[PDB]
Amino acid sequence: DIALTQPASVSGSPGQSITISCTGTSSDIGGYNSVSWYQQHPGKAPKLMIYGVNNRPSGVSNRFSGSKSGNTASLTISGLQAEDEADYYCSSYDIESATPVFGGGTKLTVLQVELVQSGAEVKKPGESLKISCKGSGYSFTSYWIGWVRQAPGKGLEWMGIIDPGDSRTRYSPSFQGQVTISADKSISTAYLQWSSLKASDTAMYYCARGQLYGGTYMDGWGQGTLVTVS
Amino acid sequence: TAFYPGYLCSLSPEELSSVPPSSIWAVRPQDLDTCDPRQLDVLYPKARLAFQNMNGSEYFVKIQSFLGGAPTEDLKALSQQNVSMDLATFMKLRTDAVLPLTVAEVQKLLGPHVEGLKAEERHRPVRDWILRQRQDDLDTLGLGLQGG
Amino acid sequence: DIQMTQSPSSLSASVGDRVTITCRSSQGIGSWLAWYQQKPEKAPQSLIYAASSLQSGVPSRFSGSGSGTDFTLTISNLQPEDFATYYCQQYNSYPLTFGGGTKVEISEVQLLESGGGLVQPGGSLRLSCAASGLTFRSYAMTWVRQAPGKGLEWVSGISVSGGITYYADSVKGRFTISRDNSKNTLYLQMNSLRAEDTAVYYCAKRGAAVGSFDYWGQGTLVTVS
Repeated sequence: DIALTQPASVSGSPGQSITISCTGTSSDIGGYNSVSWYQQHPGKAPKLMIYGVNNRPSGVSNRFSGSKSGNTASLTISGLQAEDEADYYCSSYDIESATPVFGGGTKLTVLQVELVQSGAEVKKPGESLKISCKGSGYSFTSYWIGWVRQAPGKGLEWMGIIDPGDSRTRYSPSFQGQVTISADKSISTAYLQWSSLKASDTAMYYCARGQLYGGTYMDGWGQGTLVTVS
Repeated sequence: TAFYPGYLCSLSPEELSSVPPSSIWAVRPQDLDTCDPRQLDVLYPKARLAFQNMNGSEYFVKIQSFLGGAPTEDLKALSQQNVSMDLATFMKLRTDAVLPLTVAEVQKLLGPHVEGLKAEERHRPVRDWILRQRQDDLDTLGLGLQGG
Repeated sequence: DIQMTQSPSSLSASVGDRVTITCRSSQGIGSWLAWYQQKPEKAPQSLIYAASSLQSGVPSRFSGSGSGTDFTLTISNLQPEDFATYYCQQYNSYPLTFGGGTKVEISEVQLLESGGGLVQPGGSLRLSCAASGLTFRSYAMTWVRQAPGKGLEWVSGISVSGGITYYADSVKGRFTISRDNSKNTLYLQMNSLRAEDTAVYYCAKRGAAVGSFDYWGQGTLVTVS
């Protein structure tokens, strides 16, 4: 779900510093270390740049840094490069609904771990669908699986989360009773499922692995499954 | 404010110090979903004191969700009390806490769940542990574990 | 000896049905329990180890639950290939013991037993088992037998190294288990054979030194009299 506010756009020349702000409440951003940042380039899955306010996963330059003050987190990019041109999303954990939330996204203009999802799907309204996502190179039960959708030209939304250990499952308020998320521990596979598709279900669907702490710390991402309904 | 399940792990390690060990019995596994390693380090010792009058199967069921913050000594002590820890719990243990365990101690910890250790031989905690063990000691488990 | 009791003993169902089989132990066995499927005129196959862990290849519609003395095998959405006899087994302590079985009515590894046949009472016979498609050297092995109309009885086991052997009381001093790793072969030397030693003798690999039987051979028939 989208419950955090970011500016639509931010601009800077190469070498300059820019700051993207992310505003929530005491029951998301306000919570201990409860902000992470995702970079999305055109046609690619989201990439974890920062978790826990200012932690960088290995293979992310020191040019990316984050801070938090009350209900406002901020991502600073120093020494801007052309490569930094992308959409940036903050995420937190909404303690009220007990699910991850995303910001609306900011467009920046410059002047072992493998998840494999099913191939693309072409369906008619009213048909069944089950998308799959197979994890490998890590203990499947040690990490939460998340499902994210982005409708074409729109932002990221968390649909739900599942603990593959005990199949304990929580959906975002807006996706409660619209969709079914499940896991088969024995074949390291997570599932997303519709009884009856509508035209509005047309979107890219991503599975991700990680922890719910650090504002939702999802460092592993599938390539995505395109679902077209007409 | 405090009526929500994510409340406990919304508090910093510093704030979590004041939580009274007499509360820990009411803390459900759901409440620890959003707790980082630095927070489990503070909650585990409070779980240790709150449940220390209990033994064996009854103790393990209560401490299970807190073992993320357990040091080596406490895992060694746990292996002696023929507790049968499942592989999913073992895979969530911190690497530093598992590495110094012996082949004998890991086999006593997992009991019949040791049979599933071959499938995890490449994955985070077990891989690190296997790389520090003599191949001749691994051979006795009868799993065909490799890389000692 | 720990006693394992299964209910029901017999059961008739249809494709789609849920089937519930109970297993009760005379003592606490923690989670040291396995479930096995045996189809008509075929060798048993591993379903469950450690009470609830699915064996690789086994459909999700099989699930085991319980611990201590109370265990359950639930078969969701019963399929025609599920027509079989289901055995539980404790491996908490020797002798390893099976339940009497539940009749339900509606491989990368190869183990080949040989040397079965007719023997005179007080006579001798050596069973062989050729293992392939695995590192034979690195696994513990056992012999299990099935009297013609009856259930499964554990006979003997050998450690990875071959240093430690275990026997059922009914065969101690008469039967000897050994291994030749260079021939990938498990042996059972059987002396002073009695009418009650008549059975299909199965070769089985252990999933671990202390684990379930994860692979079985097709078996070899021994008759005495």
